[PDB]
This record gives sequence, C-alpha cells and structure tokens, in this order.
Amino acid sequence: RTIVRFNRPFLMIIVPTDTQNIFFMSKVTNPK
Amino acid sequence: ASANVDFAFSLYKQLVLKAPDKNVIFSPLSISTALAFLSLGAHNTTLTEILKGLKFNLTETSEAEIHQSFQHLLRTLNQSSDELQLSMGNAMFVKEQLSLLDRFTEDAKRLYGSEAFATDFQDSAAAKKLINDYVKNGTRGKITDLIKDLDSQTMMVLVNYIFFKAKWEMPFDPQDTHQSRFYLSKKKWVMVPMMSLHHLTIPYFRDEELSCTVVELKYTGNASALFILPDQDKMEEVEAMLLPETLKRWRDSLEFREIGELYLPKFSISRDYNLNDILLQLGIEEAFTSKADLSGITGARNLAVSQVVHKAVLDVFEEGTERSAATAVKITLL
Repeated sequence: RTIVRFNRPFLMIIVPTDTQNIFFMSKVTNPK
Repeated sequence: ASANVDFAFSLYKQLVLKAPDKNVIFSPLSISTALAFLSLGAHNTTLTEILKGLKFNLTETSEAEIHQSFQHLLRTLNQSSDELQLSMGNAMFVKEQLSLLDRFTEDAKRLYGSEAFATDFQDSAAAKKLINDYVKNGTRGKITDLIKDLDSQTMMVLVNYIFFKAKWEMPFDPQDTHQSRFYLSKKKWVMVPMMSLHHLTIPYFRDEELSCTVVELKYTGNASALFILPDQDKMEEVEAMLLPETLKRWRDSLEFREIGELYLPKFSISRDYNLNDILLQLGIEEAFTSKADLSGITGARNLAVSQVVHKAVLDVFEEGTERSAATAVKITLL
C-alpha cells in the first residue's frame, strides 16, 4: 500500500550495517 | 569514527553553499585519510589545525592514537570477495633527489601503507601521466584524470584512492526499468530510466519532523545504502538538520515494513573539486601560507600545500553499485 518513488531530488548515504559511520555521501539533484 | 561523521556533514554544508543547485558526491574517508597522511610531517599550528580540522578533540585523543585508528581501518582492505570489492591505496610521488626524513619515510610506509615513487616534476607531460595512470589503475578506470595541470616547482604529491563495488541483496529486474519523469523543479522535469521493486520488506521511517522519508537498501557485504527523500520543497529543511544526532535518530527509528512499490533512477554521476576554500572554512589555513610548518617531511620549513583536489564517482544500476573517489595534496617549496 505505501509507495516510495524517487522522482525528485534526494540524498544517498552509504553506511556500515552495524556501525555508526559514513563511507560515502551524496545528493542527486539531476540524475543526468 | 564519530569525528569522521562530523567531518562528513561539515564538509557537506560547505560544498552546498558554493553551488546550491548541483549534485554533491564525496568520500569523507578518502579526504580524511589524505589529510591524516599529510599530518605525519606537520608541526605546531599547522599540525594542530589539520587534526581539529578533521574534527578530533585534541584534549582527549593523542595523535599517535589517531594514526593507529587510520592504520586499523586501512587493514580492513582484507576484504571478502563475496559479492563485494574494496581497495584503498596511499602514495607519495616525491621529487627525484629530494631527501626525506628516514623517520617520515618509515611512518608513511608503515602506518598508511604508502609507497615512495621518484617522479621527475620538471617533465610535466609525464609526471602528469604517472599520477593519472596510478589513480586510474586503482579505481579500475573510473577516475581517469585527477591531475589536470601541474607545475614544475611542485616538490611532492600525496595521493589516496578508494574503490568499492557491490551487489544489492534484493537486485532489481531490468524488465521493470522504464523511462519516467524525474522532477528537477515543481514545473520542470527530464526523463530517466526508472527501476522498480514490488512487495518488498525493507527498513523504513517516515520523519514528519523534517518532512522526509528514509529507507535502507542492503548490499551483500557489510554496507548499506541509506536513501532520504524530502517532500517537494523540503530538501533545504532536511539539509539544515543534517547532523550526527539526526543520522542516529533515523537509523534507530527504522522499522521493517512492506513497501508496495519502490522506484529508483538508474544513474551515473561524478563531481570534481578544488577543496582549498572548504578546508579554509573548516580552519585549515597555515598549511597553505608562508607560515606552513611541514618540517616532519624534510626537517626544514621549506614545504607548503599548493592545493587539495578530490573527484568522486557514483554508479547506480540494477545489480548493485560502484563508487570510487581520489584525493591529492599538491606540495611546493616555502
């Protein structure tokens, strides 16, 4: 029932699964 | 670790002020490891500006310690090739017939895994190819040209690279990829290959506070991709609260749930950066001026930071994700 659609600007944070850290960070305002 | 996270977000704010409408992409780890590596041969104000710059509380931690923490993480390149690829690398291309403290040399090679390469900076056709060929090899071809123009009075160049390829635990079916709309603004849009997954149970949290939605998509290794999607016109409300506390609140609030449909663009982007201004805004000044004490390198106060450059690349496709990043600290005479 709940839909999640990335058709507008977003953030993508790559992290460790069981650890609080940031390996990679990113904002996509335009995928092209 | 809590430092690297504070450092990542500080850096995030800075990059956005400089170009509030462009894509942002970086590896905090790559920038940190390269600034820490530089810290080996740094003394006094110079040395204390870089460590507080990297967000460490010098009351608490010793610097012999911080170096071990970086040495520790790098050791975890031990990497299990079970649908996961990782490789970090550090190097120092020192001028042919420039002498370094045995002590500098040994510390770089032992704590950071660095290697010393004799490079002839008077021939810039080549010194150039050499460093670019090094970075390309390590990133397996993604970052083809980190170094653009390079002067002959360049004494030394420090380089760090990071490569990571992984598989989605829940891969996407290319059959469910169809050109759809991606809105740059409320009234403007483009068409992008939009991948989809259906009736999938994944970590979810709807943050009414910030007007955004958070979801976690796992990779087979021990990493995850965290996606935050602000409501239209709330990207700035979110960015204003991008801090360590907020990352922790989201991760702790994530609860399993079945999503009917999930749409994600298939894309590939990269950014190029001159970090001089950003580090300056985070307080790293003296390493750039006439006052630079980098005498741990030579034994003399004859070297200064010319520039710091970073380039990062992110690929999102149906089977997984590939990202690489590189940082280079250009060093000259003082």
